[PDB]
Amino acid sequence: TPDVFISYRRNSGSQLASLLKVHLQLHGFSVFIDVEKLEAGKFEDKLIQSVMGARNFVLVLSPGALDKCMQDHDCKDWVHKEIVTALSCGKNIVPIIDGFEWPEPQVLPEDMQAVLTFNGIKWSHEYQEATIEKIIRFLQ
Amino acid sequence: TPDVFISYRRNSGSQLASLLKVHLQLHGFSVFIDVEKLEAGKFEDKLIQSVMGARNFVLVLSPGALDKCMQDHDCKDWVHKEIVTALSCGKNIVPIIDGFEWPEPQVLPEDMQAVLTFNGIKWSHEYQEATIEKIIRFLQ
Repeated sequence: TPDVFISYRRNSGSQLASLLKVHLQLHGFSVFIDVEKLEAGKFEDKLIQSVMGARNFVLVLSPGALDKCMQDHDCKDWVHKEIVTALSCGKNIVPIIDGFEWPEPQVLPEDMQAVLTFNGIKWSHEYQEATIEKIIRFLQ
Repeated sequence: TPDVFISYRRNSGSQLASLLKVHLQLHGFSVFIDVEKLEAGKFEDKLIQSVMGARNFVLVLSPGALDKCMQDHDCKDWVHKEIVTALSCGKNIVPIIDGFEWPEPQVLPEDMQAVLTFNGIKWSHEYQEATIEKIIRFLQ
């Protein structure tokens, strides 16, 4: 059972999410990222189960990463779904900010507005080792 | 003296460049990337010497990565200068393609058109371990 789930937006956060996975694994964490560990079966169920299994929920906030959550009242966007699961389960949520513009909470669906109240970590290209160190400090 | 120099465009390939650095270091290669190894002094001298010192020249071709070299006739662009140094020294050049559109040689400065004759490796987000294994096979 992975200790860390990485939630990310494919068109903008795939490289940072993979970088996070490598570093966190190096430091002994079991990491779930879809390209490595999502296997056979119905992916909606499997992805929600993988969020529930992981104590830590790492959210890659690349530019525009929550755009597709906006107006997603039916909760059909996969990132929206992962965030709501992490919130409902009381996970240790750790946003990673990489060029992200913080939206006002009221443009997001009410069931995920609480994600903006968690302390985030700013990915520093120039100080990557220290960024990783900070993430590890935040993980449980 | 590091075995691998990583040349990349900061605005678009920083994440992939750092992902490549970590993976290659984990496989025992000594890697030069500016944010970790460029130290004090006049940076234009140091970066040229660093290209000269590394047997392998890993070129991160993220989207539009050569745009700033086009019509850079006085060769003031840093990626342009790094490529020219790699070609001039006959380094083992290994282009990494990630959403890159191959330009026609006419649009590039004459002293770097030869970079388009080297066999490149396509970055696959879904098959990253295989991509890394292929890069390692290309390295000397």
